[PDB]
Amino acid sequence: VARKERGWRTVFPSREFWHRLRVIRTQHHVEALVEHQNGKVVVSASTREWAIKKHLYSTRNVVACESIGRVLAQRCLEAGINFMVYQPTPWEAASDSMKRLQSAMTEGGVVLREPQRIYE
Amino acid sequence: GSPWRLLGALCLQRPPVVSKPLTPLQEEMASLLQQIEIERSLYSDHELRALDENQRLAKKQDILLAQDLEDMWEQKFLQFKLGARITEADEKNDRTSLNRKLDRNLVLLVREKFGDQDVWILPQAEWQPGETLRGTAERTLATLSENNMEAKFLGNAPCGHYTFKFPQAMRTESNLGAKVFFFKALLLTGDFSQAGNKGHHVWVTKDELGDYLKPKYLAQVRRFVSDL
Amino acid sequence: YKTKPTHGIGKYKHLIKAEEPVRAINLGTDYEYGVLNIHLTAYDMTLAESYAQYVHNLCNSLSIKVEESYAMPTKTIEVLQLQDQGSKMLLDSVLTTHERVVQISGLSATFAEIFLEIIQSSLPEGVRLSVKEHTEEDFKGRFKARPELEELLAKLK
Amino acid sequence: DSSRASLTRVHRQAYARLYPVLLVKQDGSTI
Amino acid sequence: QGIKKMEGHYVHAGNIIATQRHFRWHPGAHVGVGKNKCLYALEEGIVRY
Amino acid sequence: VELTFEETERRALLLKKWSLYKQQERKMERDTIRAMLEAQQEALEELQLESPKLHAEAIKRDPNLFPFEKEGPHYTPPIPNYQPPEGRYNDITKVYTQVE
Amino acid sequence: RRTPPLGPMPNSDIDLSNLERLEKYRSFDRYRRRAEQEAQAPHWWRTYREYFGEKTDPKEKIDIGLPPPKVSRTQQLLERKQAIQELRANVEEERAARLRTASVPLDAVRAEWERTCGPYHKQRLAEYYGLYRDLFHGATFVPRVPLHVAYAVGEDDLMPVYCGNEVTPTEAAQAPEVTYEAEEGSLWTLLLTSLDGHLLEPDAEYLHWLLTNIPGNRVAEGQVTCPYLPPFPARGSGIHRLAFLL
RNA sequence: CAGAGUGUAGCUUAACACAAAGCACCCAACUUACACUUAGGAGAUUUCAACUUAACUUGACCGCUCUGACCA
Ligand SMILES: [K+]
Repeated sequence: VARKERGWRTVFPSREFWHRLRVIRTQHHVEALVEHQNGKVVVSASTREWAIKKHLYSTRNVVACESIGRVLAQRCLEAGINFMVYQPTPWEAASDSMKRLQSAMTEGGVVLREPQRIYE
Repeated sequence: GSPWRLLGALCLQRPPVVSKPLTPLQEEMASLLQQIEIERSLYSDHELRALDENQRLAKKQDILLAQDLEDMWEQKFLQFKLGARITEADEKNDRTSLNRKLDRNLVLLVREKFGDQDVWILPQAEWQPGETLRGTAERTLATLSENNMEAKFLGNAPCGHYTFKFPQAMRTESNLGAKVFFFKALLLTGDFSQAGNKGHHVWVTKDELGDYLKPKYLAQVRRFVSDL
Repeated sequence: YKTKPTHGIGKYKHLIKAEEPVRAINLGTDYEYGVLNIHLTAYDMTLAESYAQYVHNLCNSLSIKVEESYAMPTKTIEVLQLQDQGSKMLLDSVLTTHERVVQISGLSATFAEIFLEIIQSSLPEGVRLSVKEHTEEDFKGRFKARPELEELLAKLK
Repeated sequence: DSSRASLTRVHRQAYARLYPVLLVKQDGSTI
Repeated sequence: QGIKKMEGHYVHAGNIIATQRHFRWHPGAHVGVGKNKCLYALEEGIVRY
Repeated sequence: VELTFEETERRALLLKKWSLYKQQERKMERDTIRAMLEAQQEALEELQLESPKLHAEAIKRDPNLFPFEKEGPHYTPPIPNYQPPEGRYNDITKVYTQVE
Repeated sequence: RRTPPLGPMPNSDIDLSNLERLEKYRSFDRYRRRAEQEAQAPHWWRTYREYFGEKTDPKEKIDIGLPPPKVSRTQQLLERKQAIQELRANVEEERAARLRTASVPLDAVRAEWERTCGPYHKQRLAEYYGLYRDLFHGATFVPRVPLHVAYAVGEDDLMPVYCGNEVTPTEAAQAPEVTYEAEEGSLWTLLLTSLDGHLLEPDAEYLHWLLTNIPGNRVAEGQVTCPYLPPFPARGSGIHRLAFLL
């Protein structure tokens, strides 16, 4: 019943959400974030932290992206986060590294679409 | 005038005559590229000619076959003897001939005598009023002994400078030292005559360039002399 | 709003090249050559296409504007050999000459000494290099010959 | 070095196989 | 055409904020845009630019 | 033909050593250019201090430079005494002409 | 009429003279990355952050927690580099990562995470849930000591209490099992509060459990200052949040 | 030759610690080519000590740079 920040139809990305999955992949590392529409970050998973880096051959490959989703899904359930939107670009969504990060998040129990707001 | 003499030096180069040998890694990769080029190519007219004959021969008016014709080609190849990439000057190690070390680039060195002492340097000529600094380098070739060579000069700017001082013996307020500016050129065609060869000059790769030059003179020549 | 201090914050067209609808040839200053055509002719079509692709990427690394990268018409050449103990020329082989061009503008006088020595060093075997200044003649050499215009021109004479 | 851009393959989707040969010139040289 | 609700004005859901033929003003938070680039309020509150 | 697991394993591992080998070729070429340019610019400075009249001529372009022609190396050098066979060169390049 | 800007304008640094010799963006992701940087910067003009952004105080929130551990960065970094070399030397890890069949053990990732950067994540999460604001009026602390709570549901199952996971009052009818690493001779104090459960006063909270002067890890030995009382969130009142403080 | 100056892989006033980051760069595929994108690759604190955190501060040890000695 909480209002979503509707609007922003002429720009990218949208704001009509409560929680958002944002993926940041650099030349060396991969980072996934769950943040609120107000900007605050709830939970995160990066390849910079020893916990995940000590088990990966390459922090920048597809496997790393698939493993960041398995670690993030486990952390989102603990935090209580079960729904969130994902706003990728056409080339990011078609990539095999983002296709495996979504599948890993769903297999963890996270749904990549938020339920519709109740107005009445 | 100034207390620094102006000298127009020359860096004449003989670029490679032959291709450089492939390294162990380049060999492994070149065999793969030719293997990948085959697996992704259509049958050539010479492959379709051989396949058809195989069927016609198996079933049972082409006089010459495909495999038969290949043998003719190979025979002529084995009869032709290729030029030697390694010459007699590489075995004799005659550093005065252009023909040696065809794969690598060569630099010219002439020995001059200063203060009753022999020193290896690049050809150089003192500047004269009414002349560009490069024009002084173009003149050096003419001063060379019995030389028939056409050099192609690259631009007008110098590719290097070296400054030295007389060791307190010839030092004067009028003359303190010298300042040489080098200009690169390419040896299109030509070579020296057979009159005087050994004591005059040598053609040396950048690796073996130190043996002749001095430590300080060498460091300034190894900056614009590439070995790519 | 025009009276407000934040007026003009949305201006963007002064950051974009003026594109308001063949090409006048740039002629070099005393200090910089205007335009140049780098021709790479080779009997093999892969070596010209690869050396051209190397020069195009090298010029970018060196911050040199590559105006245009194109190809020139192929020239097929029949090679006849004198038959063994005879007088008739028999077809021996067919050689194709392949040419690629890389058009650059904005080369400094001092730097050309360097850029030239780099490309000629990395020049493959069987590939020829020719760097010429651009002229309308070259540009008109890439178009089909109009013979109708040549007959009409003769009639006027 | 001559080998900087020499190692290549035909970059075409459809093309007939080509074989490597030596093109002896009028002065004895080869490529 | 033009602004119907200026800075600081109170609006109700559905109220048209601005009309325009070209995008002079863009829709922000809780502001919708129709076919004809008409900006309307999606929530009750204060208008801000 | 299908490629054996050992083959693709060898090819893939060969393209990983080839990406690092070409990274060193470009490093040497990048450094060589820097050395050349740093020596040229530094020599021009020393030339300005000595005589600014000569520095104004060196920085000028050389119209005699272009056209600049250069042939690539060979695989084997020329033979001193080699006589080629007799023949003829005949162009068969299709001429394209624009009508209309 | 014109008024001069109150500060530097956005694109003033750009030089328009050599506009043809400037590096462009050439990509939408490279412009988007710069556009996000300048959107999170302070500006003299009106911004969305001014009217909607969560107002904060300039007085940095004080820290009331334990001191951080002291670690040798040089000796730490040396050991980590060595382990990566061993992992990368094995050709079976390279082959699995190239065929896309490798995977990380989720159980080992969480044990090292709880040691290194879990406390800072739990802090970031508590700030999002508004615990420091309500409990300590803005003062923060890093939970250096991992607190493992779990409710016994039946005889074989356990409902772990993490940081915001849903738990029912039926599973939380009996006191949970509490474990935490502590040295001998130390004294602790546990606490359970309902931040939103209160029925009469908004600001106040309900005390559900209070154990004082606990020796080490043995929670039973600790004095029972307030017995355990299960959560009782009223119907139609929403979702409440109960916190265990150590 | 001493004299001073200087110190993270190419750049950086990246580095509170939770951690050696970000960009630039290299190969392949797409592209006439470039570019974009995808999928991959290589990487650094000059070295020892200093009560420890020390890439950071104090010392030398190391190379680099600059000014003369040296110099055809
Ligand atoms: K309440």
